[PDB]
Amino acid sequence: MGRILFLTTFMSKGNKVVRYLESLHHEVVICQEKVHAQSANLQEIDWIVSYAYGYILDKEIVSRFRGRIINLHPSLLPWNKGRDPVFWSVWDETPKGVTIHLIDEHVDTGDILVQEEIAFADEDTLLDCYNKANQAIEELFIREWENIVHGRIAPYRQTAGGTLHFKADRDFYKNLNMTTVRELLALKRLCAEPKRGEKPIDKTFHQLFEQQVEMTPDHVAVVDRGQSLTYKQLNERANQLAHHLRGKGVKPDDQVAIMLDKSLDMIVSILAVMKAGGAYVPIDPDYPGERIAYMLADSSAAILLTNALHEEKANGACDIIDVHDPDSYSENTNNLPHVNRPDDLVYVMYTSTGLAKGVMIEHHNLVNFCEWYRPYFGVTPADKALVYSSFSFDGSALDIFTHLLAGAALHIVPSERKYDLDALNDYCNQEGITISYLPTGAAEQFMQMDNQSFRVVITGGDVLKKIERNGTYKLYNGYGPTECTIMVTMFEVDKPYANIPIGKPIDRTRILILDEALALQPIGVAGELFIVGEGLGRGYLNRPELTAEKFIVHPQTGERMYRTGDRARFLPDGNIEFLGRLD
Repeated sequence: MGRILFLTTFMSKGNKVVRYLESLHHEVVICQEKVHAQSANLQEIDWIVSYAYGYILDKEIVSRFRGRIINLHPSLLPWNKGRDPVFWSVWDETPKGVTIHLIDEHVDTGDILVQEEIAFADEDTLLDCYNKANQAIEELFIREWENIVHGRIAPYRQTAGGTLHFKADRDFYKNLNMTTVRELLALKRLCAEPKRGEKPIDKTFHQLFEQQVEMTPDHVAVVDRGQSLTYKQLNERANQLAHHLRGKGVKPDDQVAIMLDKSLDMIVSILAVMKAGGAYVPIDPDYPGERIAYMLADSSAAILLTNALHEEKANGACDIIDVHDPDSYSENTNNLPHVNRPDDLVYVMYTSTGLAKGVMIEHHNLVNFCEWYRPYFGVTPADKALVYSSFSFDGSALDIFTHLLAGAALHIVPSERKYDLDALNDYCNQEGITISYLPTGAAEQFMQMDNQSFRVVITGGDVLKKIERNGTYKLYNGYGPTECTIMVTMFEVDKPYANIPIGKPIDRTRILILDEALALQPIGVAGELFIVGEGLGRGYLNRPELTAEKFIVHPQTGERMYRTGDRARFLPDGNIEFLGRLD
């Protein structure tokens, strides 16, 4: 009756479509390559029927066969034009269906001939959906072919709108072919881009702190032994030192070294550097003199805040400001004119397998963590927290910065009870300490101590393993590198686990579990843990090449991501599970 040209690249040679047409006594020429006008495949052809044909017909051919080029596209056009339609129908959660339509001079925009809705089960695999879709459209073609031949169908233009996808848009999702609709949509909710509406963080830390001072000015801010400062007292003293700092030339993104033991002078010095404009570089004086000399060298710090006691450990490296010389403090107690942006440096902390690298953290990094910490743990001015961790580690940033913006009171931990945790337990029961973060090592020990003051304890760092504790406080396990600011995930330990999970992401952060090719892994599959979002800092100071290696631009998405080097996987309940290092 007529010679039909069947164009396809993915479909086999014996589809129900081809065999049905042959049963109607049509010679079906099958071709799986791009063709031109001269092609012997176009000689004495009556109808062209395309079905998953991965090439574009020349405009010369579309005109000669106008009204005689039929296409089988397993989507509900205009939804999911282009490649991998069924997959994007599930992922983008569009209306699902199959369409037989005419061919325009563009991609799958020609007028429709016939169309019908299809349904995918929540348990079908995307391969199952691919097969159910192709079967449905093939049966439809067989049903409606006679109406198409005799030209009795009235073609209607496609609804406005839709979506379009190209061949490479699925590269990032290449490992998801055998996942279930359920499993796939869950992966979307966990790893999909942020929804519209969000705005950039617009506050620095000392902005939010100066705010908290005006709301609880007479509340206790920090306590060391018998002495204490209020928020107003702390703020005014920090201002007095900040004025002197900015006078000696401190400016945004400038580094200012602080070498002090835990004390009131430390909190004053930290806030003073911030309020002055710069970022503080903490140096624990108990470090070997070699690391100290190196930290001052790598850091561009021209100024060092320190005692007369530790003054000499610097060997005249920088202009020293004695925190005990009344000349280092101005008369002015007012808050300084703001000159900082959320993307300015707030602090620089080092980590060391090789040399120590200066991790740069910006205000917006710190602000995000604190603003998540307050409501997550329900912190209120009624609370009291320990300043336990060394102020050269990011754990101190948790102790100091989070609780200061909640209006709580900080309690300095001196040397005598840093390691003696039974004596520390007594201090907590006396002063009524309510919340604090202890590294995994020290947290496991405190479980043996009989405690009644704590309401929350947070741990992280090494692998948590012990859980049984005497007190009646909630235990929280968290995880995160100093490169992405303190922590990025948090778990409330409720029951014992052989492998305690590290929890779900905090505000404005996502965690992606990728393969070696940086492609998504289905939920439950192990892979390298990548961090994305507000937590990511600026990178390593004076290590641009190393920064590029660890702070990557993703090949497909193009989002900035941090390569942790850690092995993990998502559990069915959304909590992340640590699975050791990669090497």
